[PDB]
Amino acid sequence: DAENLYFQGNIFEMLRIDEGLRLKIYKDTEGYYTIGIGHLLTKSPSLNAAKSELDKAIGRNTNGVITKDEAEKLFNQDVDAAVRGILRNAKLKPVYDSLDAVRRAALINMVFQMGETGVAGFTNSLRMLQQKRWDEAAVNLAKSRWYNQTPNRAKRVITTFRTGTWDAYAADEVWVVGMGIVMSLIVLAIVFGNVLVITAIAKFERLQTVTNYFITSLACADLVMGLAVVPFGAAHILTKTWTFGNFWCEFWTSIDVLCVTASIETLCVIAVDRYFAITSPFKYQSLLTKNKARVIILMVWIVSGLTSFLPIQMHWYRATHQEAINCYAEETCCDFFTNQAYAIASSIVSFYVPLVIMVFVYSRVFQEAKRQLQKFALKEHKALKTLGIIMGTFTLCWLPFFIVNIVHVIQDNLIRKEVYILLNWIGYVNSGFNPLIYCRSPDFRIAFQELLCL
Amino acid sequence: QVQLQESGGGLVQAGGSLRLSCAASGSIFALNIMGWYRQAPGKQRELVAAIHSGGTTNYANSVKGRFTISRDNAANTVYLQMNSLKPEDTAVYYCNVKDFGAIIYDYDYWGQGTQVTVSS
Ligand SMILES: CNC[C@H](O)c1ccc(O)c(O)c1
Ligand code: NA
Ligand code: NA
Repeated sequence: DAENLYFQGNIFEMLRIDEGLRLKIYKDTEGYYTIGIGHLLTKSPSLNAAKSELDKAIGRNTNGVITKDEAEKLFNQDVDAAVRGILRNAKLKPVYDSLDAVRRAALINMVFQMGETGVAGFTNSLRMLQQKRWDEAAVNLAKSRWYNQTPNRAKRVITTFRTGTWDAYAADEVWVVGMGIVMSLIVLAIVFGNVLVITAIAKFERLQTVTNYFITSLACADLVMGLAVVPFGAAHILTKTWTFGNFWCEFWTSIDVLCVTASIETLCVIAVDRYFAITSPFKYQSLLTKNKARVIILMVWIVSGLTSFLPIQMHWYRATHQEAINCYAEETCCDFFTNQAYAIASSIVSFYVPLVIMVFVYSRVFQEAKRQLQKFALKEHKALKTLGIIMGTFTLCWLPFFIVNIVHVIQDNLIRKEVYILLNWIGYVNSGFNPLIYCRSPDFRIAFQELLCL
Repeated sequence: QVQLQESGGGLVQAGGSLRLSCAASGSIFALNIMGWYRQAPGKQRELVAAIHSGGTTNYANSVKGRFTISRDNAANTVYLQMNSLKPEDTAVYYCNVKDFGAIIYDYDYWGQGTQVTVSS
């Protein structure tokens, strides 16, 4: 058919969108134990029975967890069984034959979902599909229990029956590239911004201050963030898999943790630095030298490395559950599986402690500003808005993740992986947000204008 | 968009006393460093004496023990007491305000500058 363009009209992709790939046994909207791609194991409330049926179907001891290959095999087996079920039935086949490829895919979808007999139960709907009355069949199918139990999927399939096209499912492909370009813009913004900052601090001599040393550290963390973590992550997300190996997977993960930790902790160091610089400027200028600041930076990077590369490369961060073992064994898998200890410890070190210290410090600033040797001016309002942005951005970017990161481990996930990755990236854009917050000094402005000759 | 009114400078005999003064007209952030800098004939701009909004002060190594900086209570006015003046103190004195309203960095406000001449 000379069709090698993305998204070909078929039953497989339709069902992948409707069901969704999951390797571990889960419960559907009804409550039955499902696995893979909409593969019903048993109607038995016992999970052990589901494991028995699963092991019987696959052909080995799966422990409730299967691989991608087995999932696809089960998928094709169930689709083929659905088709054969349609051809074997006396109510489905006369309808199935008098249907175009798309509507055929819709019928195969229904049979795939609720079995042969159940779909054969739709006397009126099939009687209308056979007479090519798509709208009446749509309205009628919109009055079933199937539409009441799974309204969204029912709406999509019914729409597919009505229009006869793939308009109900074609709206996803556009979303894929639609977020792809966003990822591109993210990488570009981060890299450009941080390279600009680092170059500005490095080249000019008027920007050689301790605060700007901390800014240099932060900008380096965000730079390695935008050059390594973000692009490889984008490639991992878009291509649905991982094509670099387990070693580079755990290495990329190490860079992830290291960069995030270093970034946040450096933000904390900046907060404290500015507190001492504003509250007690003379002691700040006398005590904190460039060497002391360098030692501080070294300490931050060491602590960051101790919570990233060390546990990860020593497999200490690794989990014990079956899916984690499979993913660690799988070369194409690079999902983020950890145990309670590592998740909690890393969350505390990387995010929570710097969060607490920063909140306390800025609160100390706002508090001590009101007890100086002094008319409700507007400068204090502007400063309050400034710190509101400084802390507000950081919070809004990294708080949703580390909370979820601590919730996703305390109990087996009711939190979708989509949300996990999404919030992780909401944390990722903070690296690009930082140069627009910590580099608004007049010297930084002039430097930025001179660097690109605007 | 605030202003700095400097006053007090002038000619003075060697060993005589002089009183500088800077008045900050406008809205300045509560946390600031109000001080005095100077430019000697053929020398770079040097810090004379700065005072923080928290009362604490800071003097140069050539004025410590001779110069004493203080500030007003509510009008944000800084007075610089210059006792036992020397011919090397003959310079151009600028009033200065380090504002911390940006928290991350500091906004600088400068005065028009006053001339001080010590008769050698
Ligand atoms: C794969 N994404 C990891 C995430 O960015 C992440 C970063 C730092 C951490 O401490 C952590 O527990 C998770
Ligand atoms: Na092909
Ligand atoms: Na792997």
